[PDB]
Amino acid sequence: FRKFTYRGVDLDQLLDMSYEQLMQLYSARQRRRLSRGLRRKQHSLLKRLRKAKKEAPPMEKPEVVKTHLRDMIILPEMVGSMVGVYNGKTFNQVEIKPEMIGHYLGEFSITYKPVKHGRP
Amino acid sequence: PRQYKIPDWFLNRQKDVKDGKYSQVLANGLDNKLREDLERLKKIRAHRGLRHFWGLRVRGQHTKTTGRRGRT
Amino acid sequence: HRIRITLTSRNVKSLEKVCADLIRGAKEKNLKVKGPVRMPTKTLRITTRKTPCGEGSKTWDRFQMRIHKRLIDLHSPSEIVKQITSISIEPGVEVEVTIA
Amino acid sequence: MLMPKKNRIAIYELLFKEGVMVAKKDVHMPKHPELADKNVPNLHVMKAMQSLKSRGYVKEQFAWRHFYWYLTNEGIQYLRDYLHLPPEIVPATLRR
Amino acid sequence: MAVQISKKRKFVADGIFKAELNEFLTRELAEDGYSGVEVRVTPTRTEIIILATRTQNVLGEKGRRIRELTAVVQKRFGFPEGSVELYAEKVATRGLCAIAQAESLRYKLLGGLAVRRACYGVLRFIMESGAKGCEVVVSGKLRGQRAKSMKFVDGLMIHSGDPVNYYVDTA
Amino acid sequence: GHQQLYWSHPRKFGQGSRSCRVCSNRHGLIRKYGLNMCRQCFRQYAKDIGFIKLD
RNA sequence: AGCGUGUGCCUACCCUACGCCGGCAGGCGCGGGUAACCCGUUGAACCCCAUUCGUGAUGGGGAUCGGGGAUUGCAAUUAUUC
RNA sequence: AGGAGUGGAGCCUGCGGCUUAAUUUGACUCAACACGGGAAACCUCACCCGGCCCGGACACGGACAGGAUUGACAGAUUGAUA
Repeated sequence: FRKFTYRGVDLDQLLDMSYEQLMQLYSARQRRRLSRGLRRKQHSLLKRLRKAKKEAPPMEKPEVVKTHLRDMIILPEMVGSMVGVYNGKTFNQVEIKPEMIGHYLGEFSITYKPVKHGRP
Repeated sequence: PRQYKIPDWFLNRQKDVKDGKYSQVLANGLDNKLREDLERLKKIRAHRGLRHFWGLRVRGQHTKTTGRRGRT
Repeated sequence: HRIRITLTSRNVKSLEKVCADLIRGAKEKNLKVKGPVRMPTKTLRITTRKTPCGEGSKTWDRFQMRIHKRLIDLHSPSEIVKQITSISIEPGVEVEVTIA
Repeated sequence: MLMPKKNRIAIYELLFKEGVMVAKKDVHMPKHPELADKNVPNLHVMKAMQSLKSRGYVKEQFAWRHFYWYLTNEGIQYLRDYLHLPPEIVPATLRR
Repeated sequence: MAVQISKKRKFVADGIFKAELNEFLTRELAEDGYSGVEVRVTPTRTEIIILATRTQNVLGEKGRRIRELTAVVQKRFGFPEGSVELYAEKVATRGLCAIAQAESLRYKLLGGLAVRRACYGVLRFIMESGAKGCEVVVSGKLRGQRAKSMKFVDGLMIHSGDPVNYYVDTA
Repeated sequence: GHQQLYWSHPRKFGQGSRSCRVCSNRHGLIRKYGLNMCRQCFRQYAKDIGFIKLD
């Protein structure tokens, strides 16, 4: 019900914010990932999100975009996106919610199915 | 503890995910703050959160040989 | 004048006969000679499984290569050296002449 | 093997000026320890000279990571007409 | 020198150097009777002697092959131009050098000669050559599918102890 | 371009970067003393390099 | 204490003293060592001396797990390690 | 005669089993099971899902400079500015 707040700042204030203060906003592993820099193979994914987001009618959630990049940080721009994260066999569509900020896309694309020993 | 000149790196809850306030949590808030982050990782359907939902090792231990006691 | 000569060799006696050969030419020149400084030897240890595969009882090896080194330094100009250095040197011994 | 002809003419006369040239077996090597003046990708050079013995102009030998192309007497005559050089010159291994 | 590697690494390096020559020459000069090499140190000059049975057969036509071999060692190892030289000396009492007698035997069976007939011809030959005793063991598939092993031995021949290191040479 | 996915993945470290100088495999390699020779290719060349099974 | 090891043909990658910053991991400067030379007189633990605890799953034990901070790497989520 | 243990506990790791797109595989009394020097994030890698390339010499028949035949940023495609 209440607004989502990340360390004490709400969603709309994240998006209009540069990265130099976004590093010290959250975890050490993530800020070192951004302090080390991104790759053009990864920048090419971000533009594919805005390309998929402005092409969405305002009452429809945007188009599905697929990727093999399980090693991408959920930064507050990717909110509201249908990413087809690759498992290794298939692309499982998951919708980014604001609560997934600061994690990897691979975390929500399970690679194995859970085991159940009884009842074949 | 803050105004009593206690450093930030002593606190069991540093940089909270909601309020980001460096606080120490004490024995009643501790366990309720312990099922908030657990259920937060479950609603987002994170792999780390589902491992708690299933009762498995989450920090990436080999479950093939150990962890048998509660598992009948 | 204070020049240093290094004698490193894998074989001991082939070093010993060279470490004594430079002495034959230096007292030939009748000048003050430094005694052959015996340095502590270095042994190169390599232990590996005898087996190409990973089967059988676990047995190992003890491949070594004990290297020896001797130092002799002389108070002599350069031309007196390079006439002695070129006499009766065996391939197993490596000489290192240090002018300074 | 659609690699530039400017790389053939160079290596054949590199093969002529010296009776034999070495090349370590490494397809992921843009360079050469000997032919370091220009690009001349290594994976093209070995599979250029294997087209020399498939016809029968050179020899072969291996040294755990290395090729040795000894061109034959029938190979030097192939150099005189293919790169058009006079019959006066012979490789450095034919001159004492 | 340039990078100045340590004393431990250099002595290991020339061991790798001498190793790669022996194999390269064993794969190339065997049919001309290659029997090992030896390096002799000299400032800016490394002469390597190729001890071979047929010295006239390793020079080829007008000493060309020795010039063909000095070329590859000049490019493979990156030795400076005119820094290293090769020679071709005769193997004394070639009947005693084991690796000389194994490759000589290797070409008899490869000629199609009988496995028994070949073994006696090389075993008694090194007997008139003045040996103390020898053992020629030929394994592998013989007289069918299942592999057996002939072991043709004569004379005095020891196995254990330290003397095996310098009284016996194997091939 | 095909050359950007043929060797563009960095091989400046890891087991896929070093290889035996004889056996050319990536298992049992002796990187000590700068050998870069696998333990199996090392054994038959143990003595001509100069190592001795002394004691 | 005693075994060792240490800047790499390809090789892009060493072992570290000292001075500063930080609780820590670590970071920033400067130098030494291709090594009986510098790390390094290798100030290692155990042990020894002196406090606290007091037979209590206890200051025994440190599994599991939360939050945070670093380092290596193109990349760590199925937590690389710290 | 004894010492210290293992078997019990937690954890590490190897094997079987089960599970799985795949959970690569070798070895099963001594003489298999911290063994393949096997401490696998990529690589390794042999497995699985996909996706490029020919790095199919050589010889023989057509096609071919009136061109046989390589590479190429755009847009769509793709994971990838293959």
